Parts: sequence; C-alpha cells; structure tokens
Amino acid sequence: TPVTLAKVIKVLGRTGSRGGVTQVRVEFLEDTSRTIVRNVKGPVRENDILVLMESEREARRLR
Amino acid sequence: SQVFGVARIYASFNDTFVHVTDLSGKETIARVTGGMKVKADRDESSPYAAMLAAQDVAAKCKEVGITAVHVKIRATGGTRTKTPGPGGQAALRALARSGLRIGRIEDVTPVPSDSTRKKGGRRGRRL
Amino acid sequence: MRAKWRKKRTRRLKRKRRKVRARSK
Amino acid sequence: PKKRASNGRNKKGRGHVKPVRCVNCSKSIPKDKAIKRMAIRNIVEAAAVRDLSEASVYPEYALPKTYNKLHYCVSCAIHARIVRVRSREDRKNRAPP
Amino acid sequence: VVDPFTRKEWFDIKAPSTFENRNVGKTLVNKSTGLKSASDALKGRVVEVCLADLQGSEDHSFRKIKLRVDEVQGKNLLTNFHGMDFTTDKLRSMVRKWQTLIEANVTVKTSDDYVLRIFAIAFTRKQANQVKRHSYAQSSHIRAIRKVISEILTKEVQGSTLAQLTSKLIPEVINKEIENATKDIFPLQNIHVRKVKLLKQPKFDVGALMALHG
RNA sequence: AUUAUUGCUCUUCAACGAGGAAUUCCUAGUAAGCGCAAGUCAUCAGCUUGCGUUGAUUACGUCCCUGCCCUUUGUACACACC
RNA sequence: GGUGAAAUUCUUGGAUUUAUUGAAGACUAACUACUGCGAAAGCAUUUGCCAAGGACGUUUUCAUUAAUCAAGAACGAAAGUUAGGGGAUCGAAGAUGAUCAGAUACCGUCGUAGUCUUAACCAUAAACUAUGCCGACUAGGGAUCGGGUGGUGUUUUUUUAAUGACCCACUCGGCACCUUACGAGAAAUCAAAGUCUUUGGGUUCUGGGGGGAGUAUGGUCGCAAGGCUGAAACUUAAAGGAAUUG
Ligand SMILES: [Mg+2]
Ligand SMILES: [Mg+2]
Ligand SMILES: [Mg+2]
Ligand SMILES: [Mg+2]
Ligand SMILES: [Mg+2]
Ligand SMILES: [Mg+2]
Ligand SMILES: [Mg+2]
Ligand SMILES: [Mg+2]
Ligand SMILES: [Mg+2]
Ligand SMILES: [Mg+2]
Ligand SMILES: [Mg+2]
Ligand SMILES: [Mg+2]
Ligand SMILES: [Mg+2]
Ligand SMILES: [Mg+2]
Ligand SMILES: [Mg+2]
Ligand SMILES: [Mg+2]
Ligand SMILES: [Mg+2]
Ligand SMILES: [Mg+2]
Ligand SMILES: [Mg+2]
Ligand SMILES: [Zn+2]
Repeated sequence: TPVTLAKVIKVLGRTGSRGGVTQVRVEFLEDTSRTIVRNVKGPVRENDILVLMESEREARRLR
Repeated sequence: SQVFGVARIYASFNDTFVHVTDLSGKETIARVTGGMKVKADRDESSPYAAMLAAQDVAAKCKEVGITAVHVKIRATGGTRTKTPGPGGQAALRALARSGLRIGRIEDVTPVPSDSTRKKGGRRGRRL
Repeated sequence: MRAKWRKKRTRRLKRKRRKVRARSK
Repeated sequence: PKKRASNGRNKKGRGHVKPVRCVNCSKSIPKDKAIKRMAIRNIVEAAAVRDLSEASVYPEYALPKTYNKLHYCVSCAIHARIVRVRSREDRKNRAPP
Repeated sequence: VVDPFTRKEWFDIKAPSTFENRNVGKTLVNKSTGLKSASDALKGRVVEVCLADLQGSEDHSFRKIKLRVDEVQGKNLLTNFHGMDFTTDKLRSMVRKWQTLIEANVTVKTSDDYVLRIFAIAFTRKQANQVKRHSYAQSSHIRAIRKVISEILTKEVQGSTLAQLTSKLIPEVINKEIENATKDIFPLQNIHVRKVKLLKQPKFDVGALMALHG
C-alpha cells in the first residue's frame, strides 16, 4: 500500500450543499514542490496532515 | 497497430444506443442499448445504464476480434432536439476505460438545410 | 368573455336569425 | 402601457421576418425576436479528457468541439435559460456577460 | 446455439494508390458456401476513413474519404474513389458570424468517364488594419467569386480522371488558384473544395482499376 | 372515601428481549441523568415553575430539506387571493 | 417508443439501430445582424432571361407640369371557398391512451380537411410605429447601409504602377441606437408627441361618457363564410388612461 502524506497549506472554504465539506490545498511532505487540492470530511485548520489514500486525483465542486 | 471498426453512439433521451460495426458499416458486431441493462423506462437513458451497456458491448467487441474503434456520436436529429443525450458521454467514458482504443471521432447528428415542419404545433408543447 | 368568442357568439346568433327569417321570405 | 422601445424584440424597417421553432417546446417565434446561444461545448467533457487520451492512439490527438445554435421561445428562455427578469432599468442594458 | 462469429469468414481491407498506407482495416462476411458466397454478395461495400488516418500527417485532420470495394482476390480486396467529405466540426468552426459565407458547385465529367459534383466554400476575411467590426462583400462581389470559382473548378476536373483529380485535390492546388484569381476581387479566408460526390461511374473495366495496384 | 383520595404489609408476577413509516429537543456547567422546594393542596403530582447535584459525544458550518425575511417583477387586487 | 411518470402503439414481420441505393413533396438551416430592398401584404440556394426602382452623380432636358385627396381603382399575411393537380411533413374535425371529482382540454397516439401548385374567388389581421401625407424651422454624439469627393493613407509586388480590399476627413440620401432637453405631455415618455390661451404653412381622414352594439333595419358585394355602409328604444354614474403606495 502506497501511503501518501500531505500538509494542509490553505483553507479555501465549504463546498457540499450540506456544507460539512471543506476545500483545501495541501503540500505533500515526501518531496514537496507540487500541490493538489483535496476535499475533507472533518473540521480542518492550517498545518494539518491528510492521508491521501491515492496521491494523484483531485475534485472541485460538490452538490 | 490494432484492428479497427466503427462505434456510432446514438444518444437521445429516454435511451442510449451503442453498437460497434465493421468500418464499412455493412456488417455489425454486437449492440446492446441503455434500455436493456436496466428496467424502469424512466431510467432508459441514464448514464448508469449506458455504462453497463458500454460494458457488455466492450466485452463482445474484444471477444470477437475488434481491438480498436473510431466513434461517431449522434443525437436524435432531423426536426428534433439536436443536442447530446445523457448517456453518450458515460458510454464513451465506459468504452475507453474498458480496455479499447480510441481514434478520431466526429459528430453525425443529422442536420437539415432546415424544414419539414417541427411537431407540436405553432403554439408549442405547452404544460 | 373573450372578445374573439363574443364575436363568434354573435356571428352564429345572426346566422340563426338569418335562417329563421328565410322561413318567412 | 408600452414596456419596450424595441417592442417585443429587434425589428425596425422590415415588417416581417420569419419564424423559428423553439428548441425546447417548438413554439414558433419570429427569428429577430428569438433569443439565441451558440451551444459550443466539448465532445468529451471534464473528466473524460484524461481517460480519453489515455486509451487512444495518436499523440494527444487534436480534439474537435461541437457547435450548435440554440433557439428559445421566451417562455422557454424565461423558464430556465437567459432571462432572470431585470429592474425597469437593467432591462435597457444590452451588454451580455 | 449459433453465434455467427463461430461461422463468419474474415477479411482485411486494402487501399488504392496515391496516398500512404494501403493497408486499412478488417471486415466480416460469411463463409463462401455454394449458394450465397462471400464473394459476389457484398464486397461492394464502402468505407469512410479520415485521410489524416490514412496519410499519417495531421495537416489533414478534416477531409474524409469514401472508398468503394470493386474487386476481390484471396483475403485481399482493393478499393477505389467514391467521394470526399469534410468533418462536421471543422465547418461548424469555419462558419463564424460577422462575416460573409460563399458557396458554389458544378457537375462535370473526367477522362476515365466518372461524373461528379464538386463543392467549394469560402468566407470573407477582415484584412489586417480594418476597423469596422464585421467585413462583408457586396453580392456583386459574391456573384463574381462564384463564377470564377466555377470557371476554375470546371478546368481542374476532366484532367486524367479522378486519378489525377485525386492527385490534384490532395495538395489543394485548386484552393490557391481560387485564392489567386479572387484577391483581385475580395479578401477571403479558409476556402476549400469541402465536398465532392460520385453519381455516374462508367463500366467496370477490370484493367484500368488494376492500374493503382502493385 | 363504595366507582376503590393517599400511605403501609403480605400475596398475586402481565406486557416489555431497544421498538416500522415517521417525528421532537438540543452547542457547555449546555445535553442527558438525578432528586428537591414552590404552585395546587383538608387529603391527592406520574403536571408545572424554579433549584442545585453528576456531567459528556459532536458542530462553531451551510442553503439540501423545511420556515420566514429582503429586493426585483406582474397585478384588472385596495373589504387587498378567505 | 413516448412522458413529470405512464399507457394506447411497434416488435420472427428481426423491430428500434446499421449499411448501400431509390422515389415523393415541402423547405432554404448554419453565414443572419438593432443589416438590405418593396406602396403595403411581404421578400434569404444557384444560374439564364424579362421588365421595373431608390439613392447618388449631373454647368443635360422640360418649366409650375405640383401638395393632399369624397367618388372610383390596383394590390392585399393566414385561414376559408370553386375546379384540377399534389398530398412528403406537420396537422382544425373525429377516434383514442392517460390525467381529473369531472377533463368534451392541456400531455401521448391515430389522422380527415388543410398545409404545396394552377385557374378563379374572398378583402379580412394587435394588416402595429396601436402614431396620415407634403413643406419649413428647433440639438449634441459615436456606429452603420448605398452614392460621391478629397489624400506625396495603410495592405496587395512585378519594376513602379493600374486595380481591389482596407484607413482617415467630408458630403448627400437609408435602417437604427446613444446622451440631452431650450421644448412638450395627465403621465409613461417624445428630435417629434417640439416650434399652441404669445392659440393660423397646405391638405386628408376618424372621435365626442359608458352599455345597449358593430346589434336591428335597408342598400350593396360575395358560391358561401361573410365584407362595406350602419341606427334607435332602453339602461347607466361611471366605465377609462398614466403614475403612487400597499
Ligand atoms: Mg408552463
Ligand atoms: Mg317553407
Ligand atoms: Mg402588463
Ligand atoms: Mg405585419
Ligand atoms: Mg406539593
Ligand atoms: Mg395542572
Ligand atoms: Mg406596482
Ligand atoms: Mg443557405
Ligand atoms: Mg356614387
Ligand atoms: Mg376610398
Ligand atoms: Mg395531406
Ligand atoms: Mg378530441
Ligand atoms: Mg377519456
Ligand atoms: Mg371535442
Ligand atoms: Mg380593420
Ligand atoms: Mg407591433
Ligand atoms: Mg443628429
Ligand atoms: Mg351609486
Ligand atoms: Mg396601469
Ligand atoms: Zn419554448
């Protein structure tokens, strides 16, 4: 299993009609110099660490 | 590189057609539609169906001989809506992601130098 | 009533008096 | 009273244009009074483009969009598409965005 | 308890001469049984492949081609010219607002006596210092361009068959002679032979057909 | 005091094995659990009004549902969409 | 297949999808626009023919020949009517599947007339700019369509030109938009709806509270349907317009 660590670098806001969902840009630690935006399920602030279960794939909007 | 045929995805609403044929057209090879792989009429065109039908159509396409195929996506046409149906894109997505190649695809929606009076009369379909 | 159908009301209405009068020509 | 100077829509020095049929309900409507959008969009879509090139031959291919002009009937234009309703004044503004 | 696939005869498609790959694709028939054979039955089919799918290069993305199958020989069937189409997307792109369109056509014969009808489309261009936002010709302009186009189109045909005409169409010689005679009249951009259909072939002549093959 | 005011003792020992579609209330000394005093009251609290005691889990967001505001806009309504 | 969802419906007659051809009639997509022309209705494929037209240019010609018009006449969307042809499509009537308390409908199916064309009718549309025509005057702005004039303007190369397309200024005459408002209006708005109690350039037509009523009658036109002309008795205190706040 290829674990993938990413540090939250900015809090962008709440998608999801409901709104339990937060848009976030992260910096993966093992070799930085690249970034990807993810969608969270729980409450999140800056400098948190998310376990991307598959490194390369991102979303945008939610309904 | 491969062996080639035609895809031709007719995608109207209330149903989505996928069927591959010989690059000459004259000879088929496996069809199946969206109305097949679910039963509810209402859902006869939905992307979830056309997937499952793009799945059953990819299967035979490779289980006979075609390794690859160009597509000719098509809407109702004529004096009708002319716009892409719902389960066309789902169909395309499902057949490339299946295990089949893609090459040079165009639209074949019949467009008229307009006429033959549209249906539903001058006052429109009103409800 | 719609003016259009009131005009039709009396179009007919005249056609009947046009008719009933003929019986007596 | 009156509500627009362009009356219904755009027709000055002509007296008769010629009807189109509504793309949504098929209602006839004079072509000048129509309301129109070029429905320029991609053949594939958002997600498909990766999975497109991925399982295809050629280098990145080319990619050729579809183009079809859309004709709405006011009500149909109002019921969904371009419409809202504007203030007495915003109405006057012909600028698109 | 059948599955015609466990029955169908199979076949590959070979292309004519003046292009790139003569090898094209595959097909299915039915085993040439006594009474209804694989041969005389179909074959006569046609195939549409983009010539950029058949010339290799991509400066030919549009321009589709109709090949018709005339003869057959032991898992090897040739094909010949049957038409030329354009892609729907290309036109739809060429045809933009704010400018005048122009179309004209003619029916005409060739050496090896195939009759055909070729098409031609051209749009008016703004010219690189114009201020007015549109650029329209003058009808009197449009009538001129057509007649000249027509004057040019008729000449380009009845050269040595579609054979040379095909050899003529591919490098779009026609396109620029149009471009040439025209600029004495009006600007114009795009300009292509767009379409050409077939409607009166001569006689089989198994000889002449066999001249593109080797 | 029977149609049994309430209280005690013995005996009798039910349904209920966490509850379908649905639906209520709630963000910190709060929820929930726990009992008290007060009102009523001759006698009777499974009710209420307050009270303190033990003391969490989870949001700190949104417009999806529902509810209401606000513009815009239509009105031939003004006893005003009953 | 068709829909919000369905059903009527079509399917060993391989339906729906595919391919190659063919026939029939209609139509003119995209280019199409605050763009063109016509008296108005109206008019968008090509090419040949037939006559016609405005604008412009004009140190040509004639010389008051003109403006507007009761009577009268030409043309006149759609439908409708007569007689042929045509009859693809869509489709008043009718019949249906559903919906509904009902559902003679909306939505779906079948589909007669019709839709197209010739010969003849009919003469009506919110036939709209709800705004007569001719002439004068009154105020700014950038676009544009046609014509013309001016330039040691651009771009086209060949050898400079000549052309053509383009650019800038101007000028007639078009279709419109913009901002202003001296001015007008009950207002909304209006470069006319302005130059009106400081009330007169020329001319045509219509209206005089509302209903009764475009009804009765007579005349007249029409195959008809109906067109044109067109009252009264009686009833009645409002009906109506533009703007405001709810
Ligand atoms: Mg509605
Ligand atoms: Mg009698
Ligand atoms: Mg109104
Ligand atoms: Mg009109
Ligand atoms: Mg007590
Ligand atoms: Mg109580
Ligand atoms: Mg109001
Ligand atoms: Mg055209
Ligand atoms: Mg007289
Ligand atoms: Mg008269
Ligand atoms: Mg018919
Ligand atoms: Mg009925
Ligand atoms: Mg019924
Ligand atoms: Mg009925
Ligand atoms: Mg009238
Ligand atoms: Mg109007
Ligand atoms: Mg001015
Ligand atoms: Mg009173
Ligand atoms: Mg009002
Ligand atoms: Zn509509």
